[PDB]
Amino acid sequence: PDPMKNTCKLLVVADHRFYRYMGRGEESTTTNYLIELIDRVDDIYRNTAWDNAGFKGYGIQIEQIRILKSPQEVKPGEKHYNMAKSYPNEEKDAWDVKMLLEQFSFDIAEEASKVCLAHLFTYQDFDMGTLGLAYGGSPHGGVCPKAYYSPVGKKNIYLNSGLTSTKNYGKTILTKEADLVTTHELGHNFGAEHDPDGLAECAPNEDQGGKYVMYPIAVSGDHENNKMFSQCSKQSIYKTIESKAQECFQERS
Ligand SMILES: CC(C)C[C@H](CC(=O)NO)C(=O)N[C@H](C(=O)N[C@@H](C)C(=O)NCCN)C(C)(C)C
Ligand SMILES: [Zn+2]
Repeated sequence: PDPMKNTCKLLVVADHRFYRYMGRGEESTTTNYLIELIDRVDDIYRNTAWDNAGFKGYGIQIEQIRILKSPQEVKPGEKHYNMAKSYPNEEKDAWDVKMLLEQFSFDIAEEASKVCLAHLFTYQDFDMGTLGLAYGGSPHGGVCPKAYYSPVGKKNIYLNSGLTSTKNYGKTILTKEADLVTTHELGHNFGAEHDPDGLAECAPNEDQGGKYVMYPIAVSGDHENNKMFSQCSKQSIYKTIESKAQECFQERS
């Protein structure tokens, strides 16, 4: 490992929904929540030996927190990830998750080009229990801005993005649950795909420590494996880190 290039610096964005419901309309409350969540997530990453030996000490740190206090004013037919209304169906509490991640990536493009990753934190009840989404580890994108020309957007967007919602089934999720959502989404950004049932080593039974963080079904941080990366995730992420740390990782602050 290169200690000068072992940290993925993040642009963290709190939308108006997050500011109102998680921040309780306060900047200090909003930032403290995020600083603490990223730091606990960083502990999981930093302590992971990607090759099961000495390839450890890789993590994440916040470079900047953008705090959107109020909804983004939009012109008719114009959409923005921070607008007041949900898209495509305004009658719903939440956006369609895939459309939201695409919109966030479009709006944050200039800022995303300058950071290892951009992450959106929101407060909306995505349909059917979805908690987040991210580019990378899909069956392109993830760590280090990779341009994608959007035919719809008519401009380059960067695929170094992800999002976390702390609202699910009409309530705020536990902090131990939110930590796991962000760890999983950043896991995709770091190159990991979902752990498959077909590989017992990567998807253990409840009496064998339970599921790892990359399992497609949400885990409550009460089982032994829930806050850890599987050997499947480690193999995928090890390859990403090897290829990507020299490109955009920085020295730990
Ligand atoms: C932190 C979790 C692992 C992220 C995944 C989505 C995902 O893979 N994002 O990258 C999820 O939201 N999963 C939901 C999940 O497991 N949500 C739980 C909290 C839930 O609501 N379960 C109820 C089952 N009807 C699904 C979409 C599978 C329902
Ligand atoms: Zn996933």
